[PDB]
Amino acid sequence: PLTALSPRRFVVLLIFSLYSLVNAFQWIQYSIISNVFEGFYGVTLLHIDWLSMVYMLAYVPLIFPATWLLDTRGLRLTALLGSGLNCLGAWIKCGSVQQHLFWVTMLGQCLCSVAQVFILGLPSRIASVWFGPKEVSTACATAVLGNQLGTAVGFLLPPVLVPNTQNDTNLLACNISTMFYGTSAVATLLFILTAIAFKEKPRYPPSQAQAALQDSPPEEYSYKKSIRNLFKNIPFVLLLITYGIMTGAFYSVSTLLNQMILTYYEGEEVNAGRIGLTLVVAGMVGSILCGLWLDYTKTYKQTTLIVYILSFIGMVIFTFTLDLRYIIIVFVTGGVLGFFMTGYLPLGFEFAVEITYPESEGTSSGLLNASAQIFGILFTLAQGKLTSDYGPKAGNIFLCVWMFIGIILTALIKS
Ligand SMILES: CC(C)CCC[C@@H](C)[C@H]1CC[C@H]2[C@@H]3CC=C4C[C@@H](OC(=O)CCC(=O)O)CC[C@]4(C)[C@H]3CC[C@]12C
Ligand SMILES: CC(C)CCC[C@@H](C)[C@H]1CC[C@H]2[C@@H]3CC=C4C[C@@H](OC(=O)CCC(=O)O)CC[C@]4(C)[C@H]3CC[C@]12C
Ligand SMILES: CC(C)CCC[C@@H](C)[C@H]1CC[C@H]2[C@@H]3CC=C4C[C@@H](OC(=O)CCC(=O)O)CC[C@]4(C)[C@H]3CC[C@]12C
Ligand SMILES: C[N+](C)(C)CCO
Repeated sequence: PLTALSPRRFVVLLIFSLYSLVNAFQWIQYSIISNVFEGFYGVTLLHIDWLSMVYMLAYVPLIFPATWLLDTRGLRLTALLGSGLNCLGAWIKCGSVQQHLFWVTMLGQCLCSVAQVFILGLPSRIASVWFGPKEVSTACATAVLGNQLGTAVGFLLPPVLVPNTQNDTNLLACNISTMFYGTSAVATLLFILTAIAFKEKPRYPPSQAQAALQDSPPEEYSYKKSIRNLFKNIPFVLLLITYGIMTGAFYSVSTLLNQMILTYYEGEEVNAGRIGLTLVVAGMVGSILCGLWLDYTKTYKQTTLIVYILSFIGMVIFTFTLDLRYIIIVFVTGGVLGFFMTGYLPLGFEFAVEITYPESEGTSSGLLNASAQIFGILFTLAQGKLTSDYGPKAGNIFLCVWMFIGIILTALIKS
């Protein structure tokens, strides 16, 4: 066949990497300053925990219908739906600047959650469709890095944008409205860019594989059968459990970092945001380094076990060092912990893709993400309860025990 590369692909990626960013910024914006919103709305921290967890709750059941819609309708419809849903959720958030309108913020968060189901699975498909064989890996990696950067921006900005001025309600409302207006304007702009430039497919397949895929007639795939076949493979089940445990621990830590820091350090929301940003940035660095190191080594189990062990060590040291009352210690421990845990995720995802090579990669990715969402919900609930009742240390020890169980499971994996 005939294959060629078009410049538009870059734009198609860039816009995505932008509107996948904003969604991430909206996932944690409430959690990082959860105390401020708790004071403003007169609600409990469980409300902010649910604001964080609605992403997982919505993603869990809608992953497979979204995959079917993407496979049948195409990429353009999925991108349009994601961008429009994100923009609409932000606009709904704009109308939630009243102390008695928490439900409006909840509705906006639900809309962003529904957008996430379309947003999350895009990277691999966009990279395959629009980029060549020597750039597909780079395109997917930079898309995931854009999502991670959005998470980091959500960690960093809100603490500074909205100071905890509980004394005056007008100033807090003004700051919240300003943040919501900025986010909604950015989301609407990115939706306009997606509607204008996000083409369904390039004129020529970027690579021979994409040309063959286009030439080959579409064939229906039974997602239920694929899931049933995948569940048979015990090693895949173990890898799924371990990846879910790791991702859920990361999500719970991200959600409850504000509470953990506020328990010991008072009036340090900006420092908490900086700690989260350092954690996520070190996570990206570790992800890149681990990906390249895995590509060079060709070993999929020893690296996974070592990374899991180091992540558990980081979690334990963070737990036993957070109470020392030194912010530098918290910065360092969070940085190393995030490095290890966030670098684990790409390794586990690639291992799952490789081990299940006969099976469809999309179904495996969807199952991995669903397990991560469920584990994150459970871990966030348990750790929040423990922190509220017994303090951060109890929930941190619970997470450490879960990480040790994950190490055991990873050791039991065979391949
Ligand atoms: C990781 C462990 C602890 C939990 C794993 C749970 C999964 C087995 C769940 C999570 C999401 C579920 C899915 C959520 C939504 C749907 C769509 C649903 O669609 C229909 O009702 C029509 C299907 C058809 O077209 O035949 C079918 C079941 C399915 C795939 C579910 C099958 C079971 C899944 C994969
Ligand atoms: C559209 C899709 C994404 C699903 C949307 C589901 C949410 C709207 C639901 C799921 C779980 C619900 C929460 C489950 C439990 C609680 C605790 C509940 O707390 C109490 O009743 C006691 C409060 C106190 O301690 O004073 C308040 C409602 C809330 C936050 C619920 C609010 C609505 C939530 C977030
Ligand atoms: C695989 C799953 C099912 C394991 C679940 C285990 C949990 C039930 C464990 C994990 C961490 C434990 C907690 C770790 C630390 C403490 C502090 C402990 O504090 C005390 O009152 C005694 C010690 C002291 O004096 O400080 C009370 C029990 C508690 C909350 C533990 C209760 C039981 C927990 C939640
Ligand atoms: C993918 N996020 C980290 C943005 C949300 C998880 O529920």
